Parts: sequence; C-alpha cells; structure tokens
Amino acid sequence: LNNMLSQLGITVPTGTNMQLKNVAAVMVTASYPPFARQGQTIDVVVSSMGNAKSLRGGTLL
Amino acid sequence: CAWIPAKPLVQGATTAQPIPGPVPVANGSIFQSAQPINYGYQPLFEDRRPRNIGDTLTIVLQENVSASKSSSANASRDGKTSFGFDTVPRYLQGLFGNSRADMEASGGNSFNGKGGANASNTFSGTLTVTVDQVLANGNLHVVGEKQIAINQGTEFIRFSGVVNPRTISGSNSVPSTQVADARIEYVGNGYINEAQNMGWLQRFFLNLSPM
Amino acid sequence: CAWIPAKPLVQGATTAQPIPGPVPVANGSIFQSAQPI
Amino acid sequence: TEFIRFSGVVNPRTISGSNSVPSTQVADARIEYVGNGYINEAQNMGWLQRFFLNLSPM
Amino acid sequence: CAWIPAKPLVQGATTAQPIPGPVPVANGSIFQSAQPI
Amino acid sequence: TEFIRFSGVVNPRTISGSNSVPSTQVADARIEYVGNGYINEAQNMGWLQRFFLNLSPM
Amino acid sequence: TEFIRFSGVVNPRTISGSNSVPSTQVADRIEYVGNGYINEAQNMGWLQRFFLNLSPM
Repeated sequence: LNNMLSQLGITVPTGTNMQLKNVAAVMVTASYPPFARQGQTIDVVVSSMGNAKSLRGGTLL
Repeated sequence: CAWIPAKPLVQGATTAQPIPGPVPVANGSIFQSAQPINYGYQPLFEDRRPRNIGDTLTIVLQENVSASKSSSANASRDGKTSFGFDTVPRYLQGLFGNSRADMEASGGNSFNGKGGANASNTFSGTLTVTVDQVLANGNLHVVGEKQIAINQGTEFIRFSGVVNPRTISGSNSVPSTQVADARIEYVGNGYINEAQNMGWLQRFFLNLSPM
Repeated sequence: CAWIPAKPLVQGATTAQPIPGPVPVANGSIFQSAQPI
Repeated sequence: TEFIRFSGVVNPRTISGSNSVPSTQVADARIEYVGNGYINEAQNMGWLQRFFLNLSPM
Repeated sequence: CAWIPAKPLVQGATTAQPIPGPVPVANGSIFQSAQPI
Repeated sequence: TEFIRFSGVVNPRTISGSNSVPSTQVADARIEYVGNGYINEAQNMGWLQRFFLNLSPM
Repeated sequence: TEFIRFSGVVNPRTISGSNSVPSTQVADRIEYVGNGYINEAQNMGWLQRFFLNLSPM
C-alpha cells in the first residue's frame, strides 16, 4: 500500500502505525487463452493472501 | 584595511514598493481578478514534490562516513647450541682432550611490521536546493548554494546531485545520502580561511622533503 | 597560497529560472496538460 | 576534497524496501575513499623514506 | 609523491544518462512494453 | 588498496535462505586478502634479513 | 599462504545430516603447511639442525 501511495505521489513516513482493515493482499490467477489478442479480456480468480476475513464486495486494483 | 570599498553579498535594493494594482472593471462585481500568472495543473492530495526547473527542494546532509584499515606481521627465530666436557676421560682425550669439540653458538632474527589507515567525515547541515533539469526517467538534477557572512569573511555551502522524485518524504525533504552524484562543498574566505593554508614553503617541504 | 584561482567542484550556475509553461488551449477545460515526458 | 566512489554488480532481488542494498551483497565491489590537498599529502611516505623502506636491508 | 598521476580503481564514468524509452504504439492501450530482455 | 578474492566450488544445496553459504561449505576454497602501498611494503622482511633468515646458521 | 589438505576414505553411512563427518571417522592424511618468511622463521637452520642430529649430547 505504501509503494502504491508513493507511486501515486504520496510518501508516508517509514515510521507510522498504518493499521487499516479495509484492504486485503490477494493473489490473482488467470488463464491466458490460445491466440490471445492484445485488446481482449479474460476472467480472473482472486484469493486472499494474508489473514483477511472476507472479500465480499472488494475491488481489485 | 577595513575602509577598502567592498560589495555586500546581498547586492541590489533591499526594498520593494508595492504595486497599486489594476483599476476595477465596472462589471457590477465586487470581486476583481489579479492577472493570474501560472495556468498549470496542480494536484491536491500529492506531496508537492518538485516537478519543474524552478521547483525547490530541501536537502538534509546528515553525511557520516568512516573507514579503517589495519595490518600487522611478525616473525621471530631464536636458537642457541652448546656443548662442553670440562672433564675428558683418558681414553677419549684423543677426540675431546682439548676444547676441539667444545662448541657454543647463538642466533636471533626478529621482524615486526605494522600498517594502518583511517578516514572519516561528517556533515550535519540543511540546505534548500533548486531543480536544475528533469531527466528522462523523472529524476531531478538539483543544484543549490548558500552564502553566509558572519563577520570578517564569507562561507559558501554548495550542493549538487541527482534526486529520484520518490525518496522525497513529507515536507519536501530528502537526506543527502539518498542523492546520487553528491557534490558537497563548504568553503570559506578571508583571513580566517587564509590562516588554514599550509604556506608555500611548508607545502613544498611536505611534498618534496625526504621523510 | 589561498589567492590562486580555483574552480569549485560544484561548477555551473546554482540557480534555475522557472519556465512560465504553455499557454492554455481554449478547449473549454480548466485542466491543462504539461507535455508528459 | 574527498572522493568516495563505488562500483559493482547488484542482483535486482537483494534490494530491500527503500532501494537500499548492503555493500556485502554487491559483486565486483570496488570501493575507493581518497583525498586531496596537503592533508592527503601529509599521509604520503616521502620519496627517500619509501626508497629506504623498499630497498634498505632490514 | 602524492602528485604522481594515478588511476582510481573505480575507472570509467560514474554517471549514466537515463534513456527516454520507446515511443508508444498507437494501439489504443495505455500500457506499453519495454523490450523484455 | 586491499584485494579480497575468493574461489571455490559450491554445491547448490548448501545455499541457505538469502543466497548465503559459509566458506567452510565450499570445496577448493582459495581465499586471498592482500594489500598494496607502503603499508604493505612495511610488512616485508627486507632482502638482507630474508637472506639471513633462510641461510644464516641458527 | 597456508595450505590445509585432507585425504581419506569415508564410509557413506557415517555422514550425518548436513553432509558432515568427523575426521575421526575417516580411514587413511591431514596437512596444515605454510609459506613465506613466517614459515621460514620456524625452520631450525642448517647448522643448528646438523648439530642437533650429530653433536654428542
């Protein structure tokens, strides 16, 4: 999250609490289909990585 | 002498007369514009990092380097051999009757070599620099200078380097250790600085005199 | 001697004059790009 | 003046967090920390002493 | 002597000018590759 | 200057975690830690003393 | 320089865990030799050696 914020233009100090509960680190897996084209879209599967309780209405970024 | 003409480092007028401004346009509005200068886009939530040539950045030197080197070697050899009768049998008098076989010898060889070297430097200042140019990858070339004339002389603190526009934290500050191509100069003038020079003869002796 | 001419290691100008920027295009948008690099 | 120069090859996987990597993790580590001026000159042996050190017996 | 010419062990330029990169292909995608190695 | 050089054969199974392997686990271990300059020169015996050490009786 | 050389015959059943075997479990040569003036200073010397090997008492 800090890396994303720094890339967007916000640099959080290294020493901080940063105790958030609305985000979850996830692994996204996809099946690259044969003859895949540049502009096409595919379905993905998102699985929680840490100790997230649920991903009910989350958004993958 | 103190009466020799001199130019203060802060040259030019130290005063600015405020401009009256522009006469209002009788458009029926109390609000009146003031000739806006910059029309560029500025984000709201970002950390206001320097982005253009004129942007200014704060550098905290906090430099501390220390290197040491040591080496030693030694080699000692000691020997001593002795042999003597002090009383020889009658039958053995032929071979050892005299001091013919009496022998004594000693030998020593001691060597000790040593070597060492040290080099340390520190810097605990803060200097505001200005962007000099923007590189292809977004890195900013920052150059800045600060002149201070306490009394009877001047000191120039100059910094130059390349700063990645992602290590700037919070209040537009970046440690000097995070700046590539770090060029730091802290020089002085006047008789105070002159007194710290070796002198021509002493320098010549140091660079040429044997030992 | 201390009066011998010398060149500081930080050579060149220590100042940069900010660029005014580009005049806006009257496209009806307050936002104006800045020539992305 | 003092010049501190570093050169080496860094594997782009030992870089941790804030773009920092210990020098012990860099291959082909070339580190120089040199100086100039009379301060540096005073640390040189001197031609005659160096000749005696390299040639004088014992 | 300390004035004898010498070559520092860290030879060559200590600076690298960043490459601008490749001009984008007008394929309708914001993402642009970087010549995978 | 000081040169630290290492050479050997490492089995690609004793490497633990962060790409680190103790030198005791490397076969054909060649380790050199040499120096240059007058500092290194001062640690040499000297031609005459070396000759006496290698030849002088006792 | 110092050379440490080892040679022997190891039964492939005393190797424990991390490919380690004590030297006491190896059948059949350990050398730990040195070079340079440091090693030369530890030699007796020709005359002293001759006296040691030949001089009576």
